[PDB]
Amino acid sequence: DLRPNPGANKRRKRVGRGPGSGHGKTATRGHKGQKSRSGGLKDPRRFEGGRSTTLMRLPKRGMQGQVPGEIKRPRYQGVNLKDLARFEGEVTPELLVRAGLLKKGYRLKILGEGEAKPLKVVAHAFSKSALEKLKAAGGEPVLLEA
Amino acid sequence: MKEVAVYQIPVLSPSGRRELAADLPAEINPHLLWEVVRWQLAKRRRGTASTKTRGEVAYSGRKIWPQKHTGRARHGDIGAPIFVGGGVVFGPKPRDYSYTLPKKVRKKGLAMAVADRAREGKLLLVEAFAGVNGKTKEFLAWAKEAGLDGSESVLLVTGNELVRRAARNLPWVVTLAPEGLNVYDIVRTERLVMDLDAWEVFQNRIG
Amino acid sequence: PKMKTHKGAKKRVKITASGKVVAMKTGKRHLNWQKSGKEIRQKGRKFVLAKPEAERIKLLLPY
Amino acid sequence: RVKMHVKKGDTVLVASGKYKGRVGKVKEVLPKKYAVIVEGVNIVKKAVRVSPKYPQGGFIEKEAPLHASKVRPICPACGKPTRVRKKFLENGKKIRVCAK
RNA sequence: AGCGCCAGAGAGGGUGAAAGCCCCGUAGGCGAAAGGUGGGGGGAUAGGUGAGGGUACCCGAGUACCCCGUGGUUCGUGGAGCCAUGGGGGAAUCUGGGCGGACCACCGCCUAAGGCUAAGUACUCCGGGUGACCGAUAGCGCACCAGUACCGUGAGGGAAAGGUGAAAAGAACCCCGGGAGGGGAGUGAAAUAGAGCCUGAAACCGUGGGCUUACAAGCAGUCACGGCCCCAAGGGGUUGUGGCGUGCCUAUUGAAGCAUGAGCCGGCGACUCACGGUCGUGGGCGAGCUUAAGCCGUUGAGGCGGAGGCGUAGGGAAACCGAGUC
RNA sequence: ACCUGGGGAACUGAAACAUCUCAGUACCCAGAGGAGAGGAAAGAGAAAUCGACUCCCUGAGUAGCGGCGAGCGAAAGGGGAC
Repeated sequence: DLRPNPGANKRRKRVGRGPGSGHGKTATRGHKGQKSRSGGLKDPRRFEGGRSTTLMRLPKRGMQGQVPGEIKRPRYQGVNLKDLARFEGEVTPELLVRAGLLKKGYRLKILGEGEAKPLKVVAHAFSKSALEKLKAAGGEPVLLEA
Repeated sequence: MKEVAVYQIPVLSPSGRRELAADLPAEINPHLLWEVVRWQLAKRRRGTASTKTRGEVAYSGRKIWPQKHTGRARHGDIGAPIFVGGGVVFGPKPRDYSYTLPKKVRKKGLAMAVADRAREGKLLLVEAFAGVNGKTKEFLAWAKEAGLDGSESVLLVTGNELVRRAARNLPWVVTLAPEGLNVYDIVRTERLVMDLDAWEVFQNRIG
Repeated sequence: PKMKTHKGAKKRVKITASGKVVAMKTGKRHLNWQKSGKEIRQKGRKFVLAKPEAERIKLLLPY
Repeated sequence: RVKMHVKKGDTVLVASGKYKGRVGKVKEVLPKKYAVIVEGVNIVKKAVRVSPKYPQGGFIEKEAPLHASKVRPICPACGKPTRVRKKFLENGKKIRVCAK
């Protein structure tokens, strides 16, 4: 094209400001002029006052962390059929993940809004709704025995 | 969308021509192109700017003066950065400069590359190469009747190392294997010239 | 390097969806305050205005 | 090692500056300085030395070393770069397509 | 400036200034009597090579195991196992013994109390190659006869200092002078290049010249007229009166302030980078977006690589349910 | 320098401080070598599962640990090197 003028297009601005000048931000440097604004402050976020934070609010989050750790339990990834009818044929796990949602997300439970069309759709779980919804014409593939 | 290239006579058969969508003069984007160049010219940056910090220096830690009744200014070790001999404050530390420019862009960039050059008609798909056993002469001779007197810089790319040698030494030429095509060099040179084979792989890289 | 999430905050606050910080009600925590008053009743969850902007920033990774 | 250069105890041609072109015999090779000598710049000193043994000195002095890169070997013609031939036994050098 | 030429060689350095073709080299291609190294490709030893049926002989001891005291692990006494082990007690040999987070029971895993074992990994005294690395107050503490001089009983601390010229041609001889230094002479492109010698800034000390001052009171200047000195319907330099005028910085309610700092000059000298994150913004792509490490090429070519990660549904402590949920 | 073992601090952080933190870091000592260490399951952990060890990328600032403070922080599994 041309080595010359191929540069940024109205916004590189790789021009940070320098607090050491004599006009603009200066002396005190990009604002300051007091103390405890001199080489690091406590937080703020959670900390300070030396008061109580708001570590005052009680941890309701119960049933939380025993010790060996988490409990290996079956997770169920959710997917509406309004994102499902996106295609047709025979929709089942794997067929997803490899596309759309899931990705080893484990159990596939369909459900949702929209209005899926007829096409036996395998899964692990459906909604009292999700079922009836495609009950109009679809599939009841399910569980496992192995 | 304007795409007629310039096939290069093999032997007796004339000069045909090919073509390819936005893969030719379409919507060139100056910025993106640049973006790709920065990235290219940064990643290649051999970052080795070292300077010794305060503790990095080679002095003792003794406290030069008693600190309180000398009139002299208060001081630490001769390593203090206000001590001449001292260590640099925010000197440069050896650091890397690369980052991962979006592939889908890294390519769309090579697109605009080849493109532009072709839209200005400086793109040329060659084929006929009478140059053998790497001989500067033979090559120069070729280019002559090839329509390249050495006025504009020429990025030569071919899977033929022998031709490679041929121009491997001409001041007005940048010889480059086909798999090495890159927006920089493309842009860097005034005229892109490549073997049909080459143009294919570049095409394989995106059809 | 990789800010660590503030456990305690995580242990006591659930951040909804639209970006609201929600936690319990101080006061009733197993009374300890004692003998009722129909107040105990009024203890569900709540929105921490202006202090969540901070609360939130402590869970940058855990989300 | 790697100290070796062109001309040796033989006939050379300057091409320096102040003596640009002035065929002359041997230079008495340096080489730990890369100087020739030849017959070019033959500056005169104040001949006496460290000890005025035997009367004074003189003002007809001698040759000024002269940088080695400024001279060139030569034969039937001018300048001409050295080159090497096998001989089918030993080895010797011969100017570009002329020999000797 | 004019005609050429080589190029698998237009990297670089050097030559009195800016050379592909002058010198050393560069691409490319050859070389080892000798001594190291060397499964990358091959030879040879060492050693290793099956299946059923029976006794009920072996299968690592102060060990396991239990208890007291501790250590390691994300585990801080916890419901606290496992792996280690100082103290006490103290087995069994496959109907054996340990483990899968107290303890049982199921179900399953593994064979403790003997040992060795390449590679992929770490580092940089040492050799080489590169650098949007420094260029003598920098870069190593040392570009130089530096871990020196000097300092300290000692451990230890720890400097400064680089550049004549292309070439010594480095100033014969005469003169002044005890010498040193100079004046001529002479070399050189240049000597205000003459030797701790390129360039040579500032502070600071001088000589000469111009304007100006010995009745006048000042942050030293500014405004205005007038006079003197170098070019002319203008400008410079200076300044005799007149008018007006409390330094700079910092810190403060408030400083000329009799509050802090500064002798003057010249150098060195302070908002950085890495990784997370959050807004904004310039772009790619969009129900999708994107790669890590690593492999392949390159030798200042980029490819490949979907493990993984955001996002597509939220509620609820959880079970769980789901466009709902609590 | 790097490595393994035996010993092993405090300042700091917690806006005091004693648990905790810094940190098994600094340092001291022994030993190993071009590396050292580790290494062929009395393993892992839920998978009809895996199959010495080490190194990198993930997993993951997750699981958890914690005057449940400050703060600390895995492993399996998946990619690679070998």
